[PDB]
Amino acid sequence: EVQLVESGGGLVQPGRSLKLSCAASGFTFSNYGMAWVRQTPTKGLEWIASISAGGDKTYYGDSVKGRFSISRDNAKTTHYLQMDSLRSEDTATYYCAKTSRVYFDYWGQGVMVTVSSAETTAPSVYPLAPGTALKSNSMVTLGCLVKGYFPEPVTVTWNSGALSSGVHTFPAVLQSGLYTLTSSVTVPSSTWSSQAVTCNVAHPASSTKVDKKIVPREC
Amino acid sequence: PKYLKEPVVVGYVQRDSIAQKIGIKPGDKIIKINGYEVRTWEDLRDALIRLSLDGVKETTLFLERNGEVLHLTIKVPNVQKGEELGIAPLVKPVVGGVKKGSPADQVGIKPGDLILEVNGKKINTWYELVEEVRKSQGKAIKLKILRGVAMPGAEDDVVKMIEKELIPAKDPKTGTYFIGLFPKT
Amino acid sequence: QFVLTQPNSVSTNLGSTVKLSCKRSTGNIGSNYVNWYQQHEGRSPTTMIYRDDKRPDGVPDRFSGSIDRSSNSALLTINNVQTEDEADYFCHSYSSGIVFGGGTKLTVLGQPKSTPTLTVFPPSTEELQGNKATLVCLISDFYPSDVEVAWKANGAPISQGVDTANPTKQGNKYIASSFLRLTAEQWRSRNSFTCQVTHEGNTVEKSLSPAECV
Repeated sequence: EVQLVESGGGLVQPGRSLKLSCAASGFTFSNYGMAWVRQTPTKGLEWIASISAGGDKTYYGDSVKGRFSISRDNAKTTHYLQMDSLRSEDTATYYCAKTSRVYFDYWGQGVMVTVSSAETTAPSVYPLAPGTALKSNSMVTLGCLVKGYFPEPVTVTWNSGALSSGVHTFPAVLQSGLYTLTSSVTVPSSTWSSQAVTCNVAHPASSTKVDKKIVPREC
Repeated sequence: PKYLKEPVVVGYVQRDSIAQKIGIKPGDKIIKINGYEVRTWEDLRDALIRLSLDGVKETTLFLERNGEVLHLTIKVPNVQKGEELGIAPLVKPVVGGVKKGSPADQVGIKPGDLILEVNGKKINTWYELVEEVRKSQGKAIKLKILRGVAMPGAEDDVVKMIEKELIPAKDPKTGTYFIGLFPKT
Repeated sequence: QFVLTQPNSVSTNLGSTVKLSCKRSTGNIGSNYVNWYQQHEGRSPTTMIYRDDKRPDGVPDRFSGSIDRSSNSALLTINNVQTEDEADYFCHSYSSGIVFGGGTKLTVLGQPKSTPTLTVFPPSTEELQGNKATLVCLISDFYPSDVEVAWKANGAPISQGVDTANPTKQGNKYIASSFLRLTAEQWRSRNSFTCQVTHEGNTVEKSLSPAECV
């Protein structure tokens, strides 16, 4: 298996610097040259940087001229992309990809890099439980509310990621420059009444990880 | 909207509202404001619009309470700045949901049932039912229930209303009392 | 020093054959290798076809790469297209730089119509302690995507602080969330808040009550 794990994303003020990492595993790192690709949801995929297997040759996309610098550490088997003098037009998801001569064969999961003036905002976490008649219905839907966070993204896990089947994670709505979304689980009434159901909300930018157990609504 | 055809009898008095400012009791029948003849809710909705499109900033209020007409003073809200009086219509005390295995389920209360009395005290709103059970101290409370829809010219008939005896049980986690009745949405 | 040309929106029937085009702007297309990539909703891109026509095993043996030298185009041919083939597709080539296509969103038609399922949640007591009250209307299990969502307050149209998300696909049906921001004062103000969703003519509505159990 081939693993490419990014790190060093989040919010950075325009004109300032940010260094991205990509730790490779599962192959001979020195034998293969590697690269960096970013994705704007509008503009699409943009090649940013490459590096030779030795690390001799440093190639850059003419989309950004002499602002970024690539470097590899064949000891730690890692990428380093220093990004100096940034603009809001650089706000994208930054992937690291291994090359196999004529293409990229494997991609990382990428990191959302946001270049904004605005400060990072920690989200509020609220449980959502039905206020209607707790019926004998052998199914019930419970959800977690993530209100007012900046910027993208967040990830929600249920019972630390145990409950996966019957989980929907709804897209974020942008209102007054703050994101808000809801993730929901759908478990039987036998599950909720006996064992505890909790969601694990995580926001990298604000470095927050709050957990909220869904409790039946009393009066 | 069903409430526009019924008379204006105040059910809920909002907190920090203009109606609460001049102390409106939950059960005042507004017949006259400044203006304007108030017979249904549709009248008051049209009245509140035609008091801000006029630009009137001060008015008087007339209501019925215990059979008498009061003459209170009140401030006109703006229907363009997002203001209202702060009164909700009768939240009619009909059973919406019965919790499965509840002390009400153990007797035989169904949804669609209208509760008329609580220990021989007549109720008008759902909140009134809530209040009269909130301080039931977990003692045997009895209800008088009207069940089903009545045919025309028979809704004013003296029928044998089914009276049920309930025992309000405690809450396993928190430790409050619930008979297990949800309101109609 | 060149850009690739891709159709943005492409639709095919389920169990059909679709050819996806990747035309090179300027220069000989044969002179450099062309690579295809698949990307699902938010996930990482995958190698579909590398080295023009060669295919990494594991990926279904129904994808095939093709170069039409006369038209100066690249072709991704998906025979017997399935629902799991519904994703974005990016073609990729190089010379002295590396440039991708504009993106192709292959949307698979053939799923039978499905009416939305509405799940509504009141504000948490944790939220109410902050004079804030958000209503959550989750709409799931519907096809196609086009829906019209609005809120009602006692059967009265309200468009004050309504946040409705763009419907995006999940399993094989789209999901979309709806939000109504109110004050704790505004929450106790009414007696019934309705979530109204219109989909292919049909309109399903569910409501939340501020008044609670006894």
